[PDB]
Amino acid sequence: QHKSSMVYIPTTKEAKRRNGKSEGILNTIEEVVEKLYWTYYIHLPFYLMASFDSFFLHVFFLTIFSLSF
Amino acid sequence: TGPIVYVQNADGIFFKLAEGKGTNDAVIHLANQDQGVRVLGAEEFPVQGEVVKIASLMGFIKLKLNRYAIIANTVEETGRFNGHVFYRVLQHSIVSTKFNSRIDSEEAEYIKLLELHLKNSTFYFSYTYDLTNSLQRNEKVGPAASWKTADERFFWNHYLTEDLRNFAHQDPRIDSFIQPVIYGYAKTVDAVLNATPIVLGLITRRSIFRAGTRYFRRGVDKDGNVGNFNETEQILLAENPESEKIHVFSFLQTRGSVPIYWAEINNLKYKPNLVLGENSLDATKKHFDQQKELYGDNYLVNLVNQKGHELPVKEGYESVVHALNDPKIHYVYFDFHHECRKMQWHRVKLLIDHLEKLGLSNEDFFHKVIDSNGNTVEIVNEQHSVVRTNCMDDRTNVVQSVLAQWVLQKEFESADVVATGSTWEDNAPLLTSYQNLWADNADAVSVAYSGTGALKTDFTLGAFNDFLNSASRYYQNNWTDGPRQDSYDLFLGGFRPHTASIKSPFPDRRPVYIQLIPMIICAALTVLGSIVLALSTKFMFKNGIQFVNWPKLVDVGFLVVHQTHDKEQQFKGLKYAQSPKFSKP
Amino acid sequence: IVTTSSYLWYYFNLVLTQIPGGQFIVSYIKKSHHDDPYRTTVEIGLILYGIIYYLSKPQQKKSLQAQKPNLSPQEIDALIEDWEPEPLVDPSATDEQSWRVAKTPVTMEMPIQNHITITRNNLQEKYTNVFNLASNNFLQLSATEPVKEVVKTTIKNYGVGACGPAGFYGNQDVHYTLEYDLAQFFGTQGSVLYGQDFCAAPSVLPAFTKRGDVIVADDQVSLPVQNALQLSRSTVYYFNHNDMNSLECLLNELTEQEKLEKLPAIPRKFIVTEGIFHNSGDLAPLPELTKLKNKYKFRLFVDETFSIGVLGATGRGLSEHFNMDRATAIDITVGSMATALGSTGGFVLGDSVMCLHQRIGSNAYCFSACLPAYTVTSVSKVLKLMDSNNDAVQTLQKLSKSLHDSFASDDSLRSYVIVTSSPVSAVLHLQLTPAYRSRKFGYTCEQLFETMSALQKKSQTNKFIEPYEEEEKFLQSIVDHALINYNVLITRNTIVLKQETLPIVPSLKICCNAAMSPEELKNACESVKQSILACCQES
Amino acid sequence: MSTPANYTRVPLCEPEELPDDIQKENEYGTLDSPGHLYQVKSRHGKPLPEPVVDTPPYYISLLTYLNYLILIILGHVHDFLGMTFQKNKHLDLLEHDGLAPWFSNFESFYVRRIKMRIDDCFSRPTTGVPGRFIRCIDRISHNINEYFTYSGAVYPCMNLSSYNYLGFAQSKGQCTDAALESVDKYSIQSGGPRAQIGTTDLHIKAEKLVARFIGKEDALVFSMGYGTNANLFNAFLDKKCLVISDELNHTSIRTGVRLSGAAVRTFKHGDMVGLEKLIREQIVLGQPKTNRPWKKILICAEGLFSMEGTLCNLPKLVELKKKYKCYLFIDEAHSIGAMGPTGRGVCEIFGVDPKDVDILMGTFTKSFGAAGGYIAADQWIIDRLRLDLTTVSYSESMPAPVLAQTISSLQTISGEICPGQGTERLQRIAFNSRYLRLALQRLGFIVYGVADSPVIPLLLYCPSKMPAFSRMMLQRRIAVVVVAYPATPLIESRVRFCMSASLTKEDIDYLLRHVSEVGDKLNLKSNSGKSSYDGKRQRWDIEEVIRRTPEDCKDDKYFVN
Amino acid sequence: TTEPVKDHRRRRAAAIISHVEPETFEDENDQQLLPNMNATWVDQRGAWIIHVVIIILLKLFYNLFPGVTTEWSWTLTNMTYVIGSYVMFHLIKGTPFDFNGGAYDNLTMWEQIDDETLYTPSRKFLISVPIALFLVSTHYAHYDLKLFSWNCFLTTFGAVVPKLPVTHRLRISIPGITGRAQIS
Ligand SMILES: CCCCCCCCCCCCCCCCCCCCCCCCCC(=O)N[C@@H](CO)[C@H](O)[C@H](O)CCCCCCCCCCCCCC
Ligand SMILES: CC(C)[C@@H](C)/C=C\[C@@H](C)[C@H]1CC[C@H]2C3=CC=C4C[C@@H](O)CC[C@]4(C)[C@H]3CC[C@]12C
Ligand SMILES: *Cc1c(COP(=O)(O)O)cnc(C)c1O
Repeated sequence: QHKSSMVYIPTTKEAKRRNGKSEGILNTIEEVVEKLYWTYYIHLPFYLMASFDSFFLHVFFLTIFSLSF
Repeated sequence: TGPIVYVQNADGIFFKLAEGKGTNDAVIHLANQDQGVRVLGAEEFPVQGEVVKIASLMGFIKLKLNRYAIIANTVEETGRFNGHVFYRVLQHSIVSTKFNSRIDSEEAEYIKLLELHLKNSTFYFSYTYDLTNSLQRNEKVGPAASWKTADERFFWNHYLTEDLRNFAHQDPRIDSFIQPVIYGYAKTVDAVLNATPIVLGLITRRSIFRAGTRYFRRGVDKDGNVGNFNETEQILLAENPESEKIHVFSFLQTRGSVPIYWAEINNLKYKPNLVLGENSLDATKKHFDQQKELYGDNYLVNLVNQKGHELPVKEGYESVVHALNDPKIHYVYFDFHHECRKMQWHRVKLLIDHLEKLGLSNEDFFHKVIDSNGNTVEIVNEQHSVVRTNCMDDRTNVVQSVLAQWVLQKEFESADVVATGSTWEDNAPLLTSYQNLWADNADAVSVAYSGTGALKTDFTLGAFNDFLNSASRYYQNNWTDGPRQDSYDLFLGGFRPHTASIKSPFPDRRPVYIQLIPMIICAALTVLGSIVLALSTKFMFKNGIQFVNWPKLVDVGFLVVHQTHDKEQQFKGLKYAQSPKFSKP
Repeated sequence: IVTTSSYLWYYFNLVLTQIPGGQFIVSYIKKSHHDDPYRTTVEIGLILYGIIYYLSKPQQKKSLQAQKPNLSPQEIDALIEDWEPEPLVDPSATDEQSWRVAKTPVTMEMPIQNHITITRNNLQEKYTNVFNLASNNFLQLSATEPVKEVVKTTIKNYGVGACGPAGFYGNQDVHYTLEYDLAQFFGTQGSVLYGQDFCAAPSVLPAFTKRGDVIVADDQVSLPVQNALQLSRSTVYYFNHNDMNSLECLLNELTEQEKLEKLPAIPRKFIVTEGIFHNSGDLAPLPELTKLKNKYKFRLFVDETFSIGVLGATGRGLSEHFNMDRATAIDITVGSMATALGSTGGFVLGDSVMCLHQRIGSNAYCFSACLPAYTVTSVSKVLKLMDSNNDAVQTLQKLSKSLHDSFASDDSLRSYVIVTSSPVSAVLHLQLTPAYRSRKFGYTCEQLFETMSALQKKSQTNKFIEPYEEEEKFLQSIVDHALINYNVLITRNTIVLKQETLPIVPSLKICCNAAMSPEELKNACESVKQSILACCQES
Repeated sequence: MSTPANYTRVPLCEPEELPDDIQKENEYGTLDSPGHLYQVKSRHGKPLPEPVVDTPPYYISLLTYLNYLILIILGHVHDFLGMTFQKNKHLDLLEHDGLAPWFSNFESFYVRRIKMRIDDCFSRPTTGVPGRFIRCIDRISHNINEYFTYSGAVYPCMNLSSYNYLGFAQSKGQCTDAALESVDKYSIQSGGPRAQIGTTDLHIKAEKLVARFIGKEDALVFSMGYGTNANLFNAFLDKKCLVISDELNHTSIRTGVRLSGAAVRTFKHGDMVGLEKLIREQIVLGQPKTNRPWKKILICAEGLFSMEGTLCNLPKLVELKKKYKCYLFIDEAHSIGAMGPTGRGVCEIFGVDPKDVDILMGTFTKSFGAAGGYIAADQWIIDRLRLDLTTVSYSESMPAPVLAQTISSLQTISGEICPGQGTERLQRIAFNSRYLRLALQRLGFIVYGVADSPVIPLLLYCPSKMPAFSRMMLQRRIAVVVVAYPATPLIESRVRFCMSASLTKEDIDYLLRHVSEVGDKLNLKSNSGKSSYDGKRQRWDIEEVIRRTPEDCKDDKYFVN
Repeated sequence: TTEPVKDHRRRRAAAIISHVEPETFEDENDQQLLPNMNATWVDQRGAWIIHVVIIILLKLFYNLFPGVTTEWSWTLTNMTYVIGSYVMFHLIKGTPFDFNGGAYDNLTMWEQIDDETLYTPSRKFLISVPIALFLVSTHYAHYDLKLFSWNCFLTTFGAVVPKLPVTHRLRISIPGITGRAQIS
């Protein structure tokens, strides 16, 4: 009653803890960058588009942001 | 078998036998609605249309969507032997039922491959004489010519006439429509030696079970077939005024490649890499058994280059021939790297050195005495042994010409033309014709096999064209050998695009940064008119295997393809790697 | 010229009063833009129309039913209480047609085979060791040992049933393998599997046909094809049964009218038919249909169910019998696996684009569960066995020809019954001659069709016809006599009259399969002939 | 092997040989503690309170609208340019030599432009018996979701997408033994239509057992639920009748009503005032173009809706049909064995007498693991329908192994063949559903349901959030199913969880941890005060939830709906 | 001429001005069987502010260019909004997906909104938006006679007239450029 045939995938927190990469000095920057990138990426419809159109959309958004800055 | 007349019309194309009896003769119709081949009576031939004459019909081929007819328009005479006439195809054409429509890119690519194959080929055929056989097989069969008795090994247009055979299973009228052809050379010239007329001929045939394009097909497969397998015969006829009998002689020779497992992987270098497979015992045994059953005894002559690059195959070939331990198979070795300025007296030295192992008798040939009416009154002697040459990893042609010339003196002696003890090489123009015949045969076989021609001796200096040939061949081997092998496979019937599981193989699929290297190199070169260019060149020559043009229709033994992907199981590109079965020596 | 200006002047004056305050707005707009009349006129018009539109009330559309706004609530209550419904299903005629329920045979604890034991009428009567001539399996290839072993292994490995639709997770590898095997065997690019054969035709035809299309159908076809035609929602014409001149004339008329109409986009056209018919049991001519469809630019739909495993040298279908190619001759093919192959399900055969569209636009495929694994695996094994050897087809063809020759060469039955089947069909159909039916029951086919059509159009609740019931009783009497006096079982054609649309009459049928011996078949034929003569003799 | 990547073919996979215990653990997990079971109680005839729905902030919906507009514009531009300029590539959508194409480009717009881009997330080949661990085939999507290439490697994943509520999908048990014995005795072939030959004692026994189990007077058994619904309605309806049906009914019911030819009217889902007004108006108005009273009035309803996971108000419907002299028809396929104190269905949870409803429908494939369907009604109605129906006389019959499987499962649930197995399974599935629903609500997500429905829909709104989530679940070895705009409203997208009776508590904990991590990354948790009994927003730590939820899901005061 | 047993024939118009014919029993049942999905989303949550958001975003984007004057920015945003609204509502006739056998093959989206009921709140808002846009644009940006005339023409003939009840179920069949329009 304790054996099966599945392999379990550990979560990312436990993997990082096992690898001993919990130091904050670089992890804070990595987490901030990743969170900003995912927040920008998910809300826009980039998964349903193609590469050629996504390139132009990225360029347009970058131009608007830089000009408004 | 004769000239055909075809009529194009909005409902298809009709083929009729131009020369016949005028009685009820079959008319072949290529349907337009369903693209099918049917046989009809005489009355269905259209009247108002325009008739077009064609020399012969090759066959019909079915592509992905439509069906096409391959036609030979005009022919040219090459040689005449004993009344028979030999022909060479000069113009080709492809005919389709549809006047005009839209076709996909795959259909255009297939048409381009077929046209490419038809452009670079030389076919020969004869209406009466059968060229797919030799004099032995012709003598053992009746004096008629038909496709049933043809040899399947040199029957080049086999897959194309399949429909023309399916109806002809019980249909004699269809027999006149099937025409075998050969992929090789055929020529005959006449002369007078001593107030006697003689005609000297030469025929070269090529097998169909393997392919060409040099490096891609070498060694043997499981079935025992050997790449680059061809056959040569040197028939001769003589008339003697002092007597009545007409004399016919025959001599045969065979060429091939070493039966051991090996391959040469090509990269962006002048000399490719050599690899040797696993142990080979079943395939070699089957191949030698087939050769023994067909031609009889075998005498294996193995010319090799300097040890440095071609050494490993020599030991393997000696080991396998030792392990076979066959009394009927006999190995004779010869090795020349000291020849200077095309001086070949050591050829005669070797010929003296030969004949000691198993005693090649000059008596061993085909002799025929035929009357004025051509009834083949009586035979004299038959042939039972052949010599097999597997060299050049040029040389084979030089050896074969010398051996044939040596035998021809005994051939002349047996015909009571010249007395015993006299050399027939005294005449200059006769030997000039002989050399012009064999040099042209060598050029034909060289151009057919790999790229351009080869070094030519002719009669009696040319390092410029000789050097240019090497550069042209180096370019062609590395950048333009995909389509040639693809055309071979498509024409011979290896690849049949008749399944929904197989997708289009033409679009490029390697990763983008591999594709962008040549453009970067070109841009750096044209803005240079240097570190970036040096780095790009180093990267290009450090990964040569990814940049060589490979065949796509039919796989090769010595490669594997890996498919890369990201974390979300999406295709990115493919990479070429050396097969694990083959190993470095 | 002047009525327009007068009406324009009159119109806005009324809506000026209709708005609670309008004069202040008009005065303000006029004063603000007093310099130019253009701008103030445009502003006044736009603002006034916006305001008046905002202040209106909702208005429904005009439908078929008429409104009744002049009714007081007391009248509403009176009418609502006065309403009287009808019974869900009328029970008046239940007892009259009950005998057909009590005549159904029931097999007891044995597989359906040549020799069975049956009980009828709720275990009131029991007959043992009868000779079966009513089965609908022709090859009997699913009862051999190898297929049984394969089925047992598949059940042990996969389980009994699948638990999902084909959309998400209900599709496994064995289904793909079966599709590939069918496509390779029948010489077509693609095939699609369906859970039930009765729900294949009504589900595929509506997917490819829309309003404004033209469909030409045969004079007499089976009920599922009629249901598909009804759900098609497209123009439908009828041509005489197996009459090519009428078909050619109809196609000529349609083509001429369509060409003269000068229509921008050409519509979709079809020709719907089948192979061995279910009710008549005769063969359809393929080459003429192919020639006509190629000449007049039409597509072809064939619903062949009784011809997949009986026709052809090997058993590849109707196309093999005429020595043609299935890829080009027929456009859409509908088949079934329950009859000849010996397992439940159905399939549809055609090119790749049609299958790709069916996998999305077909209702019965998208919204239903997948077939169990063992049926698929057994069907694939049966296909391999059929490909290996073809003795069963030869035996079946010889038995069917021998059966047909016996009933169509006698002279004592020429004045009572007629045979409308075909020598190649595996099922034999017998009908009463029109003269005998007219002399006995006093009605004909045309009168019955007219009466049923009138009743269906009038939408009358009770549909009961006497002579048809009497004829059915007579045929059941013949069957019962044959079963009682002799141990032979035959069946009549079971149909529902109130659902049919095309003319039809009661008949009788005899089946066959490839596991019999000629002596038994001959004795059964003699017994059936004797029973028919004994029961149907005049006076 | 040097050919490029252009070979597409599903490979037949050999079975894996394992000991018996490992296989049994793969197919059906064992119980951890006796305290993980819950017993459901009857409602004692009380109408359903109005459902409470929750909403996200405005900017999410605004972003959804912008994304859909951009995608539609791009699709139209691509289609126009491609069709106008590059004719050769699109040969399948053009008129060739006087023949019209199979389909037009306008109708297939959404399939070609929107759904195709996500086409790898919908259809997935599997192998082996579908249990609590399902084996999947490894594949790579070439081009852009155009075709796939298989390397012949398999791996197991926890499944949440199979219709087995009570877990009878097993290969080693009493049901499989009965099926094998049936194959030994009866063959796998059927004689033909049930009206002429093909009726055995097994069919009669099954009909009697179903009639006894459901609680009605007599029943009939068919071979396909979709065919049953399609061909049932035309037997007793005409052009003079009226059918008032919900707007969320299954496709088969709509097909049957369309085939029958009767007049059709619809009413808003969950509204009884609208239904009463519609009935009162329709009775007065009468037939069209002649204004005569209707012959009869029928109402169609569904026991439980899969997408929404909400029950239907039965007592109000019974009251209305009794007051206004109407007829009622109930389809129940998702609640025939998984709901109720004993497992009878909707008629047991509400305390309604089974004699009040007229026709009951159901299918065996949802819970009992065998294909089929049945119809239950009174005596004279079945006597008439046995003769008036077309499926009985023209269609095939149901094979023997499926019938044996169905009979064995029914006897197991009824408590005859096995002593104490049905109650244990029912309690397991009830507890699993309650635990998952409460944990997901406490974490911060948005879910729909009735606090016991086996289906749990979790809402995703942005179009780009539905693919990635699914792919991430595949990376963690979990299988999920999502639905989109052509089936569900434009604003609301969702992922469906179909809880089974074979999963254990630890699997649910593992699922909760992974789902919490993924939702935190993707910004999916957006709750409000309307999804809590206190009325305040809650965002709990994972450890606290896993520690205190199991002991609190058994109380009935924590569930708002 | 043979008459079909069952006819469903699309008939084209034969005059310059025509009205789409009413429906029959079968078509009415097919239309009422299933709730339409093209016209349902108008009443949902957040489907009214999106027009204002689009207008503001377009104005801000067109103001970003360096050389454009205020008048041309207002004119360009007016053009864009009116053209988009007209193409979405009044040009495409049919359903992008497959409905019950093409029951809606003769009606645009505006005629499909709210099951053909008139004077519903959604119609009031949709007809009120363009007038407010035009009035604000004219008042805040000083125009000339030429630009003002063109703006009035565009707003009147592209946004308001198709919304009027008098043009409901109306087809114009020019015998030249415009093809004949289906009438039943
Ligand atoms: C230089 C001088 C000025 C140039 C002016 C011209 C510039 C470009 C003109 C662009 C015209 C075309 C743009 C509009 C096209 C609209 C969609 C075309 C297809 C219509 C049929 C689609 C059927 C789908 C059914 C459906 O439910 N769709 C819905 C969801 O799927 C529908 O898609 C959503 O609700 C979208 C919500 C939009 C909210 C209000 C939008 C109104 C404003 C439009 C302005 C256009 C601005 C362009 C940047
Ligand atoms: C100034 C211009 C720009 C426009 C907008 C002004 C007014 C338009 C809307 C007016 C002009 C004539 C009007 C008109 C004329 C006649 C009738 C017949 C009546 O039984 C119903 C109202 C109806 C149908 C109205 C509707 C509104 C119309 C069509
Ligand atoms: C799942 C479902 C079906 C499926 O029917 P089958 O014939 O078993 O495939 C039928 N009806 C409803 C309501 C369903 O939800």
